[PDB]
Amino acid sequence: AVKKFKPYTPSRRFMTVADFSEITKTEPEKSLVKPLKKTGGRNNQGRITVRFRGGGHKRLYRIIDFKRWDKVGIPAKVAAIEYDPNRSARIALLHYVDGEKRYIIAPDGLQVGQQVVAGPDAPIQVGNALPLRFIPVGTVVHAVELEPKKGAKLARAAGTSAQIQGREGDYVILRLPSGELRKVHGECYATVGAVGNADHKNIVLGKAGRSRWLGRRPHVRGAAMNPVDHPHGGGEGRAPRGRPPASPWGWQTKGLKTRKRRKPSSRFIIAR
Amino acid sequence: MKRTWQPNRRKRAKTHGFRARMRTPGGRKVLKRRRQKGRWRLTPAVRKR
RNA sequence: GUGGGAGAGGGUGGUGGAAUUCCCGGAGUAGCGGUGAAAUGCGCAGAUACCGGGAGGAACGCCGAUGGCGAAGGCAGCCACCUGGUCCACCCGUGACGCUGAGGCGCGAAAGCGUGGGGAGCAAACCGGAUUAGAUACCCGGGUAGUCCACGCCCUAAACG
RNA sequence: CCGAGGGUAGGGCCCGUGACUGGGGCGAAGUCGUAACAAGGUAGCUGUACCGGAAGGUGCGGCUGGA
RNA sequence: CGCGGGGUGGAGCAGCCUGGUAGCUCGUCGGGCUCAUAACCCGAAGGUCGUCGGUUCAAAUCCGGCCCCCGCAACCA
RNA sequence: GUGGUUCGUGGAGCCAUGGGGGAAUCUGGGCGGACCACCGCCUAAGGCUAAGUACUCCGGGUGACCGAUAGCGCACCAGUA
RNA sequence: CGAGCUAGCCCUGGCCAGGGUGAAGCUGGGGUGAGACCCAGUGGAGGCCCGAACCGGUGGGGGAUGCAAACCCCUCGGAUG
RNA sequence: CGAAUGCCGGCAUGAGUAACGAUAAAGAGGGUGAGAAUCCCUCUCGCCGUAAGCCCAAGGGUUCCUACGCAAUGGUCGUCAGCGUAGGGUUAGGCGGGACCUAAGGUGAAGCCGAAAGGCGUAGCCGAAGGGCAGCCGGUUAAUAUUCCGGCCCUUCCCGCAGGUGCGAUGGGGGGACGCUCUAGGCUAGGGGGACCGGAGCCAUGGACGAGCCCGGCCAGAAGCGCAGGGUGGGAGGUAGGCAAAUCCGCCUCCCAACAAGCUCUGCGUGGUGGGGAAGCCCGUACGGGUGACAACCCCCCGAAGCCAGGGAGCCAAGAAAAGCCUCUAAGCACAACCUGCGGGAACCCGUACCGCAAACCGACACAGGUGGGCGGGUGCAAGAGCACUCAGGCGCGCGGGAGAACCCUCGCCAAGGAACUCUGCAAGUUGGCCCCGUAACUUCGGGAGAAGGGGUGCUCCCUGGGGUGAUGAGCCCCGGGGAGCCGCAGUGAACAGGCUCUGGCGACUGUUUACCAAAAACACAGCUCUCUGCGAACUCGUAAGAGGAGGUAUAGGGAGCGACGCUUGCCCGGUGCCGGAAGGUCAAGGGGAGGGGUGCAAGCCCCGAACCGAAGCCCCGGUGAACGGCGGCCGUAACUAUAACGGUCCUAAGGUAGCGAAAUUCCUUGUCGGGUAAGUUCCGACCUGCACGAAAAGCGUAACGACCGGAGCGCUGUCUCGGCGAGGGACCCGGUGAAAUUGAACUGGCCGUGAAGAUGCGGCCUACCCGUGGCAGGACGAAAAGACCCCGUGGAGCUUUACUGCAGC
RNA sequence: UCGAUGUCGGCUCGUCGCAUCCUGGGGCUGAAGAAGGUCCCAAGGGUUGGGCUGUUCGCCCAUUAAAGCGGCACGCGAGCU
Ligand SMILES: [Mg+2]
Ligand SMILES: [Mg+2]
Ligand SMILES: [Mg+2]
Ligand SMILES: [Mg+2]
Ligand SMILES: [Mg+2]
Ligand SMILES: [Mg+2]
Ligand SMILES: [Mg+2]
Ligand SMILES: [Mg+2]
Ligand SMILES: [Mg+2]
Ligand SMILES: [Mg+2]
Ligand SMILES: [Mg+2]
Ligand SMILES: [Mg+2]
Ligand SMILES: [Mg+2]
Ligand SMILES: [Mg+2]
Ligand SMILES: [Mg+2]
Ligand SMILES: [Mg+2]
Ligand SMILES: [Mg+2]
Ligand SMILES: [Mg+2]
Ligand SMILES: [Mg+2]
Ligand SMILES: [Mg+2]
Ligand SMILES: [Mg+2]
Ligand SMILES: [Mg+2]
Ligand SMILES: [Mg+2]
Ligand SMILES: [Mg+2]
Ligand SMILES: [Mg+2]
Ligand SMILES: [Mg+2]
Ligand SMILES: [Mg+2]
Ligand SMILES: [Mg+2]
Ligand SMILES: [Mg+2]
Ligand SMILES: [Mg+2]
Ligand SMILES: [Mg+2]
Ligand SMILES: [Mg+2]
Ligand SMILES: [Mg+2]
Ligand SMILES: [Mg+2]
Ligand SMILES: [Mg+2]
Ligand SMILES: [Mg+2]
Ligand SMILES: [Mg+2]
Ligand SMILES: [Mg+2]
Ligand SMILES: [Mg+2]
Ligand SMILES: [Mg+2]
Ligand SMILES: [Mg+2]
Ligand SMILES: [Mg+2]
Ligand SMILES: [Mg+2]
Ligand SMILES: [Mg+2]
Ligand SMILES: [Mg+2]
Ligand SMILES: [Mg+2]
Ligand SMILES: [Mg+2]
Ligand SMILES: [Mg+2]
Ligand SMILES: [Mg+2]
Ligand SMILES: [Mg+2]
Ligand SMILES: [Mg+2]
Ligand SMILES: [Mg+2]
Ligand SMILES: [Mg+2]
Ligand SMILES: [Mg+2]
Ligand SMILES: [Mg+2]
Ligand SMILES: [Mg+2]
Ligand SMILES: [Mg+2]
Ligand SMILES: [Mg+2]
Ligand SMILES: [Mg+2]
Ligand SMILES: [Mg+2]
Ligand SMILES: [Mg+2]
Ligand SMILES: [Mg+2]
Ligand SMILES: [Mg+2]
Ligand SMILES: [Mg+2]
Ligand SMILES: [Mg+2]
Ligand SMILES: [Mg+2]
Ligand SMILES: [Mg+2]
Ligand SMILES: [Mg+2]
Ligand SMILES: [Mg+2]
Ligand SMILES: [Mg+2]
Ligand SMILES: [Mg+2]
Ligand SMILES: [Mg+2]
Ligand SMILES: [Mg+2]
Ligand SMILES: [Mg+2]
Ligand SMILES: [Mg+2]
Ligand SMILES: [Mg+2]
Ligand SMILES: [Mg+2]
Ligand SMILES: [Mg+2]
Ligand SMILES: [Mg+2]
Ligand SMILES: [Mg+2]
Ligand SMILES: [Mg+2]
Ligand SMILES: [Mg+2]
Ligand SMILES: [Mg+2]
Ligand SMILES: [Mg+2]
Ligand SMILES: [Mg+2]
Ligand SMILES: [Mg+2]
Ligand SMILES: [Mg+2]
Ligand SMILES: [Mg+2]
Ligand SMILES: [Mg+2]
Ligand SMILES: [Mg+2]
Ligand SMILES: [Mg+2]
Ligand SMILES: [Mg+2]
Ligand SMILES: [Mg+2]
Ligand SMILES: [Mg+2]
Ligand SMILES: [Mg+2]
Ligand SMILES: [Mg+2]
Ligand SMILES: [Mg+2]
Ligand SMILES: [Mg+2]
Ligand SMILES: [Mg+2]
Ligand SMILES: [Mg+2]
Ligand SMILES: [Mg+2]
Ligand SMILES: [Mg+2]
Ligand SMILES: [Mg+2]
Ligand SMILES: [Mg+2]
Ligand SMILES: [Mg+2]
Ligand SMILES: [Mg+2]
Ligand SMILES: [Mg+2]
Ligand SMILES: [Mg+2]
Ligand SMILES: [Mg+2]
Ligand SMILES: [Mg+2]
Ligand SMILES: [Mg+2]
Ligand SMILES: [Mg+2]
Ligand SMILES: [Mg+2]
Ligand SMILES: [Mg+2]
Ligand SMILES: [Mg+2]
Ligand SMILES: [Mg+2]
Ligand SMILES: [Mg+2]
Ligand SMILES: [Mg+2]
Ligand SMILES: [Mg+2]
Ligand SMILES: [Mg+2]
Ligand SMILES: [Mg+2]
Ligand SMILES: [Mg+2]
Ligand SMILES: [Mg+2]
Ligand SMILES: [Mg+2]
Ligand SMILES: [Mg+2]
Ligand SMILES: [Mg+2]
Ligand SMILES: [Mg+2]
Ligand SMILES: [Mg+2]
Repeated sequence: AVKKFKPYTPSRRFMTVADFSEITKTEPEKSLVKPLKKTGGRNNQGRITVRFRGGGHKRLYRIIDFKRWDKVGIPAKVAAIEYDPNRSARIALLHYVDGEKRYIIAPDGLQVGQQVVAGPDAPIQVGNALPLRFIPVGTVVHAVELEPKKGAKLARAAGTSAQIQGREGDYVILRLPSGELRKVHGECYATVGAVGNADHKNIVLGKAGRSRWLGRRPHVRGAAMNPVDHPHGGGEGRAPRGRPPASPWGWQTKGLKTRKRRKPSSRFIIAR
Repeated sequence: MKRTWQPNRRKRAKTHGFRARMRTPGGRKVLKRRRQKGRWRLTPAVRKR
């Protein structure tokens, strides 16, 4: 989708909005299973650690289910599909037959009315979740766990997905939304299908405000400020850095790798 | 234009208050000295009810 | 109409080996590549040559033919689904409802453009090596848009019988 | 009231004109290379796209006006 | 005015700083191949080294004086 | 690796130690300025211990000390206005 | 010791007269094979428009031991973000 | 002590000078009084009036009220006061705060961390203009009142009786409970009219004894009705989730509704009864009191932004929590308890005065400044919180009187010209609101656009079509059209109310910034691109524990540059940086001991110490520029001259492409040619010889936007020729109060000399009676600041880097 | 003169020198006349309006009897911009 606009105001011409057709007549969220008071704040205890944040629409947290072995075997019916301000993926709310309700990040396909479930059993269909081993090599899938019982963590962004590649001992090779081939443990669930609402990468914010709404204040270039507060700074009419591009704190930012070398997680990785 | 003193009872006891100064090691010393110097008033005289 | 027939005609989805390139494991050295001849180039940090495993993309050998189909462009591994045209027999039905077609309207290789994906081989531009008086070329080694896909544009051709 | 004509103002069309610039034509015997015609010494021609002092080159696809 | 760089056969460049020995590409001349010109092949010629001085036995080469040439600085007021 | 000592790595011991190795019970251990030999001195890794020394919010004495611009910031309702 | 000025941010409350302009989406009619699309009427968008409060502080002028250690008059910018 | 721009204190000078804090404005009579422009009174006048009037909040803390008072405080006066002395004055179960709750944030048992002091921290507490929660209207005081009193109306507790029910939790669930903008229906507040009703009155000056002028025609109100609207389905089986249990909730499943039909709950009428009550006239106030009055206390019309409120429609950025309240159960208990009536008793603490856009708060001051929320009437102007006048209510701004010079400020007008003014139309003018005609290039199809340029605009009569409320009608009120005619110089007759265009530069655009000299072409910005980060992420803070990132997960997050959009972004990896290289070469600790030394008679004990093995870094090998950067010189050549498509040669890592170019970059320079002018160092279009453009420190464009900057034309003008008058506030004069910086001391003249080279002061001559007031600024190297540039001092700070040396971090 | 002497231009107000731009007088002329050249005497008065530039300055435009050079802290900021 992606709503468009006629130019009746510069900016609201290039501006592009999402299409909330996929939003089952829902909107008002569900008390109980979410929401919780969401403590918004751009800095830690005192100081500001991440810069340029703050401001932007008030938000309510939708406490989603990111570990599904909670209900192994208990099937549930997908009730609605709603908007979640805390993420890029739309989310689906679903009523188990157990009578319990919980939200799930909604996969592309999954339609309201559908029945979905989790566990070793589970049929390989959009929405169902199973330990990685039991999933057919090659099938795509989202909401992966990295270590058994620790909760989903990979491919959860709007319309992202990972594809299974092979098996190898108690591990199974994956291919993350980034292109890295990772070795994940067999016992990590991963609900099947891709995340959906993949038009998300196409929304043209539009104006200055639009960014402000999502809570992101203006970002000033180092080049603009002085030597006192950033490498690229001073002296006359602009300047060409004058040294290898660096961050406010001073480490190179055009090429310098960061992953800490001797990490134990190294051996389970294979790509880029 | 607007100036720098905008009186506020709450802020004043809340900041230069007595329990305020007792709470920290530096403030307790603030008291010591003032006590040791004589000062009729150890801390500002906030008021009302 | 009834009943049959051929076909790479169109769309969508799914799928099979062959080979190429990269990757790792093996084992093996002293050269491989390349041309008219050579050099660039690749290689004792282990190349080329062989075995095994893996990834991925594109094109689909033999069948293939001077063949079939399509209105033109064009269309080829294999499977299913949805679909158009089309020839035959039976002479059953309507009963002149026909031809053409300014304009409009859709279609329309390749290259090009847009936003997103993909990217193996090839490959403008470009980089070296030869060749020449000089080569911005023909040859050689590299190599990016592109070629591939989705939606959207563009409307050209020796769109040629 | 209307009203020739006059006046204010903005458009349409058409002709002359202008530093300078893009191409085109013509101008017996100036410069540079040789692309085409013989297989033209790289078959050519092409729509197109990039590049080159210039003819041009090369990329993708088509054609016989060639093998 | 000041700083440093440079004048070499016809053209463009080496040659010095560690003084004795001028080298390269082109061009020019004679000869070949071609019907002829170019290419290509065979041979040959050409340099008071910007000038006036001395330094040494000996100066393109070391050192001062001028003749042009090129580049850099001419700031605070 | 360092601190302490006069000791700034110096021939740098002794006394404290963060790190790592890691003993012995008198024929056992330390020290006497690298080290070794004699010759000597001491007995580490538990603790307590008066008096002699410091100071002066406070009390009394004395001043070749001040005398209200001095002497404490204040002689006086000052850490006050 | 200070964020009772000022800068950001967090929590929770308020404020924005009155006018213009009229997006999408609807409904209707046109159109077609079904469309795209076109008309109306409707609707009421927007870091839109005019301009008070409210927030600024553009040009000039006065003030310059001032009314004022930044002020006054005229004039001007934003004014549902 | 004579000087230190010395310290402290006192007193001079300027000086009776400048001032007396908004140009809203005063006059007179009468009082009082020792003494009035300045106090009381009254009469007249002027100012505000979406306030300069009321009402809350903060803050202030006696300022409130009374009497008695002027020495000081008042910018003069003062009998007055916000001042001095003293006495009084602030009434609450219902308004606000607490014995209710929770947000950020604080705190903090547990837990963790830290040389110490301390840092962190789920549970619990605290934290308020948020949620919850029971009061309306009048009367009284010199001063308080939703507090006192009157009428009416509510709330919890406790103890009784009288009934009902399994009652019962800090535990389960429900609810409370939420954005923006646009909105409906009906109400209320509030406002207009009235021939009707109620009133003391009044014919003024030529007319009017009249549906005449004037004044007012309400307010609260329990139950119960009535009119609006808000909420919510009822049964019944089945259950494995709501961390125990539930009959409640959730989820299947059948019934009946699908409606508000029924319960509720709000507000809004009406309601027993209760209270108000104008002008004007009489009074005595500092003010209110009495008559009016047995007051009347009714019909329409406008109507909210407020109420019904958890109303609805849309949209995207997707919009607190906890308690009260309802229900469900556990222990316990079921002679308890809790529910509904009904009585009777109990209801604490603190705030209440007054100021509160201001003389009581913030600004040293009775300071033209600043300060959150609510009410803010009428008329006309298209509308309004705009504007002009005026309600109620509050004011005339705590120095006056005259004068009527210069000059200043603020304002008005002007002959002829109209930009000649000037750095520049700077300023001032013109133009302005509304309705209707009519509008270009360009363009991203919206815009440009209020383009431009034009007409209409008052009042009277006639005729006529729509709405609303009433009933399909009167009235009442809102909108339309036509037709005649009237008067002015002029009809948005006063106030509020764009000058317009053409063409460059820059940045897309709304936005932001140097609080107190810079609002821009600067920052920001959507958008692009590079690059890091697989999650106990990267990165940032912190010694840590921690925390942000993020309760996110590659369509996400950190860093960097460019900056909408269009068309594009060419070459060099030689140096630097980053990336990729299980080879090497070097390389520290440590491994290793060939071998040498010191002592011992010795066994021993003590030092050195070579091969060799030893990382990361570096060297070396590759790659990468939307990484740091860079992107040539000299000669020759065309059948006119000229010039070079062609060539040679030297050096590069490669040798600037497109596109732009005398530019926001052009030194020479006003390059040269065209355009604009009578004339054009600027501007505009060209040319290219680019001192010294050029492709993400982006190149060249661009509709639109702009308090940006340049050029130009129209229009209009006191900008100017070139001034002139007038106005008001000062200046001037008298009375009252009365500063300041400065100052070696002063009996302080010109010329020409002279001197440390710029003389009132030394020289000669010249002039020159003593002392003032208004003026002008040439001088006193006038005042103000131990010069802010310059240099010096082995002075200091901020910044940079392949300067030296450390340090954190890796 | 650095315990401060404000600095280019414009403007307003002027004053002075004369090595005179005009007009007054004159000698010589290669001065027929007219209009010129050139010198000598003479400052008494006059010595314009625009275009461009911050400009001094110059360059032009339309005139003029002429469109003089200089000094006065590149006169003049307790007078202005
Ligand atoms: Mg909730
Ligand atoms: Mg803290
Ligand atoms: Mg930025
Ligand atoms: Mg800066
Ligand atoms: Mg820096
Ligand atoms: Mg038949
Ligand atoms: Mg017939
Ligand atoms: Mg046909
Ligand atoms: Mg096509
Ligand atoms: Mg194609
Ligand atoms: Mg994109
Ligand atoms: Mg290739
Ligand atoms: Mg050749
Ligand atoms: Mg090739
Ligand atoms: Mg053909
Ligand atoms: Mg023309
Ligand atoms: Mg031409
Ligand atoms: Mg030729
Ligand atoms: Mg040829
Ligand atoms: Mg060819
Ligand atoms: Mg081609
Ligand atoms: Mg030491
Ligand atoms: Mg020892
Ligand atoms: Mg000893
Ligand atoms: Mg010894
Ligand atoms: Mg001893
Ligand atoms: Mg002791
Ligand atoms: Mg004393
Ligand atoms: Mg004395
Ligand atoms: Mg519409
Ligand atoms: Mg609107
Ligand atoms: Mg707006
Ligand atoms: Mg300003
Ligand atoms: Mg506005
Ligand atoms: Mg002395
Ligand atoms: Mg003194
Ligand atoms: Mg005086
Ligand atoms: Mg005077
Ligand atoms: Mg005076
Ligand atoms: Mg006054
Ligand atoms: Mg008296
Ligand atoms: Mg008035
Ligand atoms: Mg008092
Ligand atoms: Mg009083
Ligand atoms: Mg009195
Ligand atoms: Mg007085
Ligand atoms: Mg005063
Ligand atoms: Mg008093
Ligand atoms: Mg109590
Ligand atoms: Mg509490
Ligand atoms: Mg609490
Ligand atoms: Mg704490
Ligand atoms: Mg509260
Ligand atoms: Mg209450
Ligand atoms: Mg009162
Ligand atoms: Mg119960
Ligand atoms: Mg409960
Ligand atoms: Mg609850
Ligand atoms: Mg009469
Ligand atoms: Mg009532
Ligand atoms: Mg349970
Ligand atoms: Mg009465
Ligand atoms: Mg609602
Ligand atoms: Mg609680
Ligand atoms: Mg009170
Ligand atoms: Mg009160
Ligand atoms: Mg107010
Ligand atoms: Mg006053
Ligand atoms: Mg005031
Ligand atoms: Mg205000
Ligand atoms: Mg109102
Ligand atoms: Mg109006
Ligand atoms: Mg007003
Ligand atoms: Mg005039
Ligand atoms: Mg006139
Ligand atoms: Mg005119
Ligand atoms: Mg002019
Ligand atoms: Mg002038
Ligand atoms: Mg101008
Ligand atoms: Mg102006
Ligand atoms: Mg302009
Ligand atoms: Mg801008
Ligand atoms: Mg400023
Ligand atoms: Mg500001
Ligand atoms: Mg601005
Ligand atoms: Mg974390
Ligand atoms: Mg912190
Ligand atoms: Mg978080
Ligand atoms: Mg990123
Ligand atoms: Mg930039
Ligand atoms: Mg920029
Ligand atoms: Mg580039
Ligand atoms: Mg490199
Ligand atoms: Mg490079
Ligand atoms: Mg390299
Ligand atoms: Mg490396
Ligand atoms: Mg190494
Ligand atoms: Mg140029
Ligand atoms: Mg001209
Ligand atoms: Mg010109
Ligand atoms: Mg330049
Ligand atoms: Mg540039
Ligand atoms: Mg660049
Ligand atoms: Mg730019
Ligand atoms: Mg702006
Ligand atoms: Mg004037
Ligand atoms: Mg006057
Ligand atoms: Mg006087
Ligand atoms: Mg005298
Ligand atoms: Mg003198
Ligand atoms: Mg004397
Ligand atoms: Mg004298
Ligand atoms: Mg003077
Ligand atoms: Mg001075
Ligand atoms: Mg000094
Ligand atoms: Mg300087
Ligand atoms: Mg030094
Ligand atoms: Mg001096
Ligand atoms: Mg000086
Ligand atoms: Mg002085
Ligand atoms: Mg003569
Ligand atoms: Mg003379
Ligand atoms: Mg002009
Ligand atoms: Mg003069
Ligand atoms: Mg001079
Ligand atoms: Mg000068
Ligand atoms: Mg001067
Ligand atoms: Mg002076």
